[PDB]
This record gives sequence, structure tokens and C-alpha cells, in this order.
Amino acid sequence: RDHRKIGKQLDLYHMQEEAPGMVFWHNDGWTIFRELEVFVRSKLKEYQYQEVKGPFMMDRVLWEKTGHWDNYKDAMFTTSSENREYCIKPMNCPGHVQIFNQGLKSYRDLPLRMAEFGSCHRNEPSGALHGLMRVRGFTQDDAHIFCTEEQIRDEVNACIRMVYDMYSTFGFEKIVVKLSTRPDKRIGSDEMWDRAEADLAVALEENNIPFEYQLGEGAFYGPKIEFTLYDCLDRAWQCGTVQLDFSLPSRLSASYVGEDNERKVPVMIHRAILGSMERFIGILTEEFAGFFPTWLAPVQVVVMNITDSQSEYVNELTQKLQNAGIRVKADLRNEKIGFKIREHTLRRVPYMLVCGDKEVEAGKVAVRTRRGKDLGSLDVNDVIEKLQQEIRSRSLQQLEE
Amino acid sequence: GRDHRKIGKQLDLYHMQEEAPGMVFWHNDGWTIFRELEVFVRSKLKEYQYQEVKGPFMMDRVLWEKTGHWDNYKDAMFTTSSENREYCIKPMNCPGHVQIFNQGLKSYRDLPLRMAEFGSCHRNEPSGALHGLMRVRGFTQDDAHIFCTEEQIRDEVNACIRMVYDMYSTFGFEKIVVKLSTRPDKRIGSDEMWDRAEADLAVALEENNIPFEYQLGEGAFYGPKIEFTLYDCLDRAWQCGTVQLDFSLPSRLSASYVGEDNERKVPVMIHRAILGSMERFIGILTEEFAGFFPTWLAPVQVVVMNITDSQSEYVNELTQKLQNAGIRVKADLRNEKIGFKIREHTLRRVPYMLVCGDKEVEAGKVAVRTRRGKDLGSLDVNDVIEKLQQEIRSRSLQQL
Ligand SMILES: [Zn+2]
Ligand SMILES: [Zn+2]
Repeated sequence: RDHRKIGKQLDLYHMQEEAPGMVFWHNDGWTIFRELEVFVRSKLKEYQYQEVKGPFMMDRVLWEKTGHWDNYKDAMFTTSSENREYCIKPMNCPGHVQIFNQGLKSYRDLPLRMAEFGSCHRNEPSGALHGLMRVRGFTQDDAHIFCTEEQIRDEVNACIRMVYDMYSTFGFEKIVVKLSTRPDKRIGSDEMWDRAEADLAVALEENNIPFEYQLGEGAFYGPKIEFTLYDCLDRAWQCGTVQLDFSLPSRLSASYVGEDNERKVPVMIHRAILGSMERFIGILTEEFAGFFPTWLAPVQVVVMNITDSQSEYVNELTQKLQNAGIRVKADLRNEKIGFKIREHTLRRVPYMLVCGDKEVEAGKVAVRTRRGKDLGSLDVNDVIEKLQQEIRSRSLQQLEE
Repeated sequence: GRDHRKIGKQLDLYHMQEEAPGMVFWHNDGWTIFRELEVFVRSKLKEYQYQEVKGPFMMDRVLWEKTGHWDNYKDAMFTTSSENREYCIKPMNCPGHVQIFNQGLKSYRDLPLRMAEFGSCHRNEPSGALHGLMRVRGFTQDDAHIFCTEEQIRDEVNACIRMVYDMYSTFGFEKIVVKLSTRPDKRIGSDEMWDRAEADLAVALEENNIPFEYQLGEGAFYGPKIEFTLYDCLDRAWQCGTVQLDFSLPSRLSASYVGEDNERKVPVMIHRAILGSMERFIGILTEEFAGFFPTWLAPVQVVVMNITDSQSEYVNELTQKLQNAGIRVKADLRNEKIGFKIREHTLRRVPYMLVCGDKEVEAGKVAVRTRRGKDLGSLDVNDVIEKLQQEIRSRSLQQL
């Protein structure tokens, strides 16, 4: 269950000292990453999110206006050009306000929900680095909701729904929740904080989610909910955040026209569910011990022959699976069937499709899993329909037989 | 009237600010086009047997000195510091791909190894030289590297050529001009090495009946290159494609593989990009089509609409059916009159707009019209989804 060990064995990624804390994603690892993105994108569509992309760097002068400069200055990478200093972004929030700022916005356009797989950089010390968990270059599944004060409650409700929806896809059911309240150094009135803390509380209570208050641990710009998941070893992983913000929009001149035809500043909600996606792949690697569910598996099916005699049956079967949209390889090497099954079991291939004479003659295929389960001979088109359904639904379970 | 800057504003594709010179903020609809272009490149990566990888945003200056590009790229690179060490923000993906190749023992059976990346790169060039999307600082090339033997060079260049013409034809670019750049004064390798490398490129083009002009002395110091230049509907030249041989970077970065005789051989590297900067290519396409993007590229492909409040439920069923077929669709159930709605999506270049009246609901049909302002009449629901699916999935330049 060591993601560094498993990552090296399965050839997912590597790290080296010429680029501390930044991942070289190999083909198979990048396949896992991309499928994770596809999954998040399907959630973004279902929950009515835009997807944008911002630039990697921005003038220090703009970062000075955010309210984050003094707190982040030591953690940012900077770079110079033509007497101007640029910060490499450690967060996507200011960039999203820049996009919001183009074109006149109305009350009609709110809530405006804006997501991004934004590659951010944080200059942490080198000794603090550790595989995929603590990295310098990271991609959060971050997003921002711009809304009215009256809309906050419904939008936190949706965020909450989206969090438990996404976590239960990977088999994470034990979730611990903390609501962090007003710090000592903060902005805004006491009744603004009363309302904001009440909206987060009521939203959790409306969904029958237990939580503990964390006194004085909120950010200066608003209160937050944090979600901590537990893996199959019962280890805690803080991942999710819903963070209200009454500072950044006004700080970066964000506005919209209300029903009463008056200029109003929108409330901002920061939300990430998985958190750092590099880290989350690390968490999944250890949760599953390298046995990634079929939909995430780099190679989903390996088709193999017993002898040279079945090679063209394997080729046709392999082409059928390519056409069905399945990540498939053909193992036509001059090796024993047991040697082929052992190698791909160790590579954690979900399904091995074995083709002997009896399978060829009947128009069938013998299905073996990486767990060692023999599901017997099955009709080829029936196996493909069942493989598709497993992938389509993102099931944790392999087929029954 | 085909300025990408104007169309990009009108269709809400992107913007740029002085706070981030030459670096694009992709809005929802612009980013949709970018990602579809990415989907298209990936289908070609699969067809032409490419791996896809992702490398780090920066690496140590000490490594960039060992590549041999330091003296040439010194002024063109963004640099940053951390813990008494200097890191260069990457202007290209070539070293990083070799670092991936250096992991795990490679043999002759692994070659040719083809490694692609949508690599986010940065170049520090004067702000006066920036022009919309055509010349930017933050760019994303459809870059790839092929690691192969000396004998395999001829076949991989052939594959690169095929991939270039295949991809340009998808967007309607048929006028292609080709240049072969030869040995400069300051260079690497023996004379017989350049005799092989130039001949490899020249013979590959000659065998394909591709006429080219020699561009004498204008190659890199580490090998010759082919350059591909396409022409838009206004007959403007855009250099996009490059196929560059490299007999230097592998050796200098300790790239090796176990040959057929069980001894360490250094592989040769083919650098290749087809679209080039994808921000720039999006720019070229925006102008080529004047915002009337082919349906597969269009940010919003279909908009379903009700004549009055009565049809509300029928629009939602039709929208869902379209969404199940894999079509980027938006229901428009506002209360602003029919012509008002049509006008708005017409001006945003939505390929198809589906009006739903009483005669259409009872008959089980839909009234289709185009962004051009052309009536296709009342047609069957399921036959329209079939027609759109073929148009989208085949990546047709033509509409119905
Ligand atoms: Zn944020
Ligand atoms: Zn290159």
C-alpha cells in the first residue's frame, strides 16, 4: 500500500531532484489522471459549472490587491520580465474574478459557477516533499460560485451534495466534518458572520450531516466547511473545502446589476472536493493497493492466446474492444498462458480474456480477473456490453460469475 | 471582417489583460473549443501509436545547461529561484521527455517509442512582439518526440508527414508549402552525419511527391528539419508544422538503450509538432471560419427553443435526447419572444436552432434553422439526432 512503490512498479510516474515536488506523469499514470478529469467534468455538467483556463502567471501588482500578498509572498515563485515582477499562481481565485470581470454581469447570471483544473505552484521547502502527497506543482479540482447573499444556502447545499456524491464513487463513506468560525483578525460585521456561519450550519443540518465547530479557525475573509475522508486502513485525509469569501470580490472590483438596477458586490464561494489531484491519485493508489477500478485502470483488458493457433481470433477480439472504447492490449507473445496471466495480474489489469480452441470454436472468450476469479466462457458481445456498463457506471465491483 | 480578437470578444471565447501580457484567459466557450481540438489530436495520437505524458512546469538551470540550449535560449526563458537554486520555466518539452525515457531499462524492442504532450510552455519575448493569439508568451504546443534507431528514421519521418497532411485536411487546409533547412556554420556532428540526416528528410519528401525548397544554413545546430506552412482562405502563410532530427540532445542527457547485440546504443530523436501553438491555431481557425466553427468545434452545437410557455416540457425532452447523443445543447426557456432568441444564438454562431411549435409537438418533429438564416423545415426528431451525430463524429466541414 505504498503509492511510491506501486507508482514505480506500475510505471505511473517518477520524481527527480532536478524538479523537486513536480510530477513526471508516465503514459499509464497520465491515463489515470485524465480519466479522473473526465469524471470531475461529468460532475461539473450535472451541477451546472462552467470550465475555464487561466494563465500561469500574473503581475505582482494584481496579487498585491487580492488581500493575500503578505500571507503568500514567501510561498510564491516569482519571475521577472521588462522591469515587471510576475507571480506563478498558487491559487486560481483571482484569475476567475478576472474572467467574471469581462462583460457586464446581471442578477440573471447568478449563481455563476466557474471550475478549473488550474495548475498551481507553491514554493515549499524541499525537505517537506513526499511523493504525490506533498508537491510543489499541483492541480486542484477548484471552482468558484459567484452568488447573492440569499443564494448562499442553496449553493452550499449543492456543494455538500457534490462532495458526498464524488467521495462515494471511490468507496469513501466515513466522512468527518468541521465548521470553522470567525477568527480574531477578520473583515466584515458581526451580523455578516452570524449569517454566514448560520448558512453553513443550516446547510449541514438540512442534510443530516454531523459536524463540530472549530472556534477561531476560519479565514480572515469568511467561515469554511472542511471534509475529511477515511480510507480502508481508517487513516484520515482532509480533502474537501467549502469556503465563503466576503473579501476578494470587492478587492478585485467584482460587481453585478441587481433587480433594483443598483450595483452590488457578489459573494464568492471557494470549493474543492478532491483537493490536490496528484495527492488524491496517491490516496486512491493506497486505498486500492494498485487495483484501480476498471474505469480508472490504465489497461482495462488484456486479450491473450494459449498457442499461436488463436492469434487471429485474439486480433479480431482486440479490435472489437477498441471499437467499444475500451483500453485493450493483445498479448501474443510466445509464453505460457500462466506466465501471461501472472504478469498482467501483477500489472493489475482488471480483466484477462483467454482464447483457447473451445473459446474460438464456440465464438466465446474465457474471462479471468486480477483477483484470480475464473468467470468461465462467455459470449463475446455479452462481455463487451458488461464491460461497458461497468466502465459507464464507474463501479467499484468487477463482474459476477 | 474576420478578426479573431473581435470574434473572441463577440462569442465570449477568451480575453487578455495587461496584468498578464501574452497569456490567455480561456472563457467557457473558448476552452470548449480548445479541449475539442485536444480530443481531436488524441484520436490521432491513438491512430499513429503515441503515448501521452505530462512533465513538470520547471526544472533546474543545471539541467538546462547540460542540454546545450542555454546559450541560445538564455534571454528567451523565464527563471525563478528557490533555496539557492535557479529553475527555468520550460520553453519546450524536449528535455523532460528524455527524463521519462531515462526511467526504466529500454531495449531495441521498445523502439520506436513515441511520446506526445500538450506541453504548457513559456517564452520571455518583448511585449511589442505580442499580437493577440498569433504571438503569445504562454503557449501549448501539440509536441511529440519519437525515440528510434538510425535505420528507423526514414519510416518515422514518413509517418510524421502523413500525420501532418491528415490533420491539416480536417480543417480544410489543402495549400501546403514545404521547406527543408540544412546544416548551418555553427553545428554538431561529422559531414557524413548531415549527409544521412538531410538525405533522410529529402528522400522522405521525394518519395511522397512533395515538392520543397532548400532553406540553406537555416537549420538547428543539432540536425536538419522540415517545416510545413499552410494557407488560409485569404491566402496568408502560417508556418505550423515542424519535423526536426536531433543527434545531440540524447547523448548530452545520457539517453541510451540496450541494442540487439547487448551493448549501449544512443538513440536518435525526432522532434515533431503539427498544429504548433494551439492558441495560435485556434486563432487561425477563428479567422478561417469567421466564427462559423464546424459543428464538431462549435462551443454550443444546438439550441432548443419553445414558441410559447406551452411547449416547455417538449423542449426539455428534446434537449435531454440531444444531450444523451453527446451533443453540446442548451434549452432556451426565457420569456423574450421567439425572434429575439433566434437573433441572439444566430449572432453567437450556434450551428442549429430548434424551434418547437404545436404542429411540431403533435407530429413528433422539430423546426430547424441554421446560423446562416436558412430554413431546413420541419423534420423528424430521431433523424435530426442521427444527422448531427454523423456530422459531429466524422468532423465534417459542411453543415446539413
Ligand atoms: Zn479559491
Ligand atoms: Zn522538441
